Amino acid sequence: LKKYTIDLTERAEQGKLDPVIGRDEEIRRTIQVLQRRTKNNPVLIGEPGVGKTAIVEGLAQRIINGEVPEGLKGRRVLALDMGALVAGAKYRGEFEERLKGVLNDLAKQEGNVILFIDELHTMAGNMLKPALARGELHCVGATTLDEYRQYIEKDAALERRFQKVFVAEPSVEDTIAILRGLKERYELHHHVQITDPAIVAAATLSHRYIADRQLPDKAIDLIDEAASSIRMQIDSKRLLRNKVTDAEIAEVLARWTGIPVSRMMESEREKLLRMEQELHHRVIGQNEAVDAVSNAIRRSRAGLADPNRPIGSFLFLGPTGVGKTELCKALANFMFDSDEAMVRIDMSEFMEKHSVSRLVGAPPGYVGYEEGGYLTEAVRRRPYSVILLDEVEKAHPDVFNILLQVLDDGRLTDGQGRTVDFRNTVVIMTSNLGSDLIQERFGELDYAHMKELVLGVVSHNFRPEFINRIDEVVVFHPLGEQHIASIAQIQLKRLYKRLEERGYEIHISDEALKLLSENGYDPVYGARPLKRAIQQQIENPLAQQILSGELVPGKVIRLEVNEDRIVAVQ
Amino acid sequence: AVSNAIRRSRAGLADPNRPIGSFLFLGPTGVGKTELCKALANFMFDSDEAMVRIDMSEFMEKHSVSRLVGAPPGYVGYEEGGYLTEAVRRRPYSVILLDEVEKAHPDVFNILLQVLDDGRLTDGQGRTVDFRNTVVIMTSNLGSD
Ligand SMILES: Nc1ncnc2c1ncn2[C@@H]1O[C@H](COP(=O)(O)OP(=O)(O)OP(O)(O)=S)[C@@H](O)[C@H]1O
Ligand SMILES: Nc1ncnc2c1ncn2[C@@H]1O[C@H](COP(=O)(O)OP(=O)(O)OP(O)(O)=S)[C@@H](O)[C@H]1O
Ligand SMILES: Nc1ncnc2c1ncn2[C@@H]1O[C@H](COP(=O)(O)OP(=O)(O)OP(O)(O)=S)[C@@H](O)[C@H]1O
Repeated sequence: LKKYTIDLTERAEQGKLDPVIGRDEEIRRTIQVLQRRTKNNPVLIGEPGVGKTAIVEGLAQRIINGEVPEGLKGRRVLALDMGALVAGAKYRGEFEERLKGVLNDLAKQEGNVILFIDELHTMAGNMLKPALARGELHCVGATTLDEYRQYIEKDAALERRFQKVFVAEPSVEDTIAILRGLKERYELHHHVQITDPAIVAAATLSHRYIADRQLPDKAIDLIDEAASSIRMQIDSKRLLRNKVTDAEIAEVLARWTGIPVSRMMESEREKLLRMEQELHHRVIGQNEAVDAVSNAIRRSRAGLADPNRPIGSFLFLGPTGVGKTELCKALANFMFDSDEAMVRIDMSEFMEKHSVSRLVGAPPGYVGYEEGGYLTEAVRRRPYSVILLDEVEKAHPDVFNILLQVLDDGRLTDGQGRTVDFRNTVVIMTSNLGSDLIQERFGELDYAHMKELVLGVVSHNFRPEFINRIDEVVVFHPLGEQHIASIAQIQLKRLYKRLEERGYEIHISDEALKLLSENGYDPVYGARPLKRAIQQQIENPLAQQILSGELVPGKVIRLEVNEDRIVAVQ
Repeated sequence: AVSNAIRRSRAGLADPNRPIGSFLFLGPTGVGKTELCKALANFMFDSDEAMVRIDMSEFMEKHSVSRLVGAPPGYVGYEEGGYLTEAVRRRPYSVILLDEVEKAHPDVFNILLQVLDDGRLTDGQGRTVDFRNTVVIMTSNLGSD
């Protein structure tokens, strides 16, 4: 009744509404739907964040400013609150006398009140249905595109009374103009200086890095949060910024989606040129693999990466034991500081056609639909990741197609329908396909010979549609004598750290490191023979003296050599 | 010949019982099949991503059909519609890219006959959807050799 004078036009009269910009064809349709004699009820429908509550706040800022037609001049936009009409309506028929007491004194103005039911689908609200049809209330609803479907589309006699005046998500060029007219609201709440580089590069950066939101709600937020970060650094304890710049926008996105465009200029760019030194600390050999990996991480940090495809999509073809999933563990240890920070997926677990429903999730109406699948879910959670599709050698095209879109255009949709973007991820696919051809025919193949053998899967798979998408087919060579002599003192260095925590300190001999480098050398089995020679020649002799109290903690366990048999003595 | 079906019918002067264009884009790899669906969607709607791109990701299954048309009534994903059906109810004039359509199950085409001739695909909820104004492109890789 008169507990409801909720005047959205006096909020616009007192300057308490944000200025709306450039939706002059959805307001012009909102106006002209509101000016017809039967069911003048527009419904600003559209995705969340798009700008459809802030069209009625641009009606209210045009009605109060006289940019409307002169039959709509001097109206009143009134935001009807569903919550305030149902609150306290405990007794029977209190809500109906409350709503009729609204409908009565909407009629007393004789059509000079434009009602605004924001979040229209909340209309307890059973009885407006005849008055909405005659044009007795001018009722701008503004519900989303999925909440109109599951409430108002269910009442098929109620969605007749409403004209959807669909509010499309604006472009980047329409969001920069939206943002150039809104920054004086955020330059004045935060007392900062949002510069025009921080607006062109906040509707650009959020329009590409953000996919879970709309368009006008992402760029506007970034600037809202970069300004509240600058005001934080203005206050808390020239050199300081009074000014939101385009680098401050990227810092707000770097810690919100993974990696910025601009935080690099100090010591991260030093350790990106030191990447092949940092990756060779754990993957010795395979310069052609470490260079092809580190170039793709440099191509993205320089902003040079194709923004539609992933950062890098590699196929790691080689023999066994040569470091194909050691590179992907040394890559994720480089950029995420943990080996188990890949989205690693052993491809050998899905040998069936039904096993492709665990990477994308079950379709609507099945078990495990509501849980997604752990490729698209683990990438929707953390969008900048490394995806290890380890041991990628299956005989099913249905499970391979999934990667037809991950690697080209960088998208892959849930069973739930949510499209997950892979354009910021590094997809690595380490199979074993040139194995008996890299070993024998090594030299001047230049990935043109083992790539025929990954091409020639086409009796089953590896369709040329798929190899055309992967960015680097990578040559992994077998390990030589000098390589496994240096994977020795990696796995040896990895063993003393397993013993300092026990409290035992080991010195290695210069021949004991030469025994494992000649006993654990096998050309066909890579570096796992050395990984087994250590756990057979120097760890089983250690454990019969670590258990048996023969080796006290603290004294230096000298790994001397007996008659070609490594002995642990203190 | 994709700017001839949108040229026959801008206001609509094609057959008004079948879509604006139904195209199979057959070819080798890397030739521009999916790029024509992003240069046409950029021409009509001023954005490459302004088409209904259904990759045939998980379309081989024995029921992925309910992914792009919707679950049956009373099932778990029922109230969220289907991917193809809701995107054309929401905007009837779109481009629909069906990427690598041969990599889908034959049960996918058995509901995709209804959009190609009748121009109208009923869904799992049970409402009929006008595809008579959309452009349905099916890129595929058959005949590549
Ligand atoms: N054309 C515009 N001009 C100025 N600000 C805009 C414009 N469109 C959107 N905004 C701003 O975008 C933000 C969110 O938009 P809203 O319209 O309030 O929410 P919405 O789009 O209605 O989505 P909801 O959550 O379903 S109400 C607000 O800060 C608005 O001021
Ligand atoms: N080039 C290398 N540099 C350092 N360690 C290596 C190298 N190659 C193998 N290793 C070691 O051997 C193991 C790695 O084997 P993986 O590389 O995971 O198997 P793969 O080489 O990828 O081939 P597979 O059997 O087809 S998975 C780990 O213990 C690594 O420490
Ligand atoms: N005719 C063309 N004109 C311009 N760019 C092209 C053309 N053909 C291919 N390209 C480029 O090649 C890339 C991949 O080609 P796409 O057309 O996307 O894939 P496709 O040609 O449809 O074939 P697939 O793998 O079977 S889906 C595109 O991103 C373009 O950059």
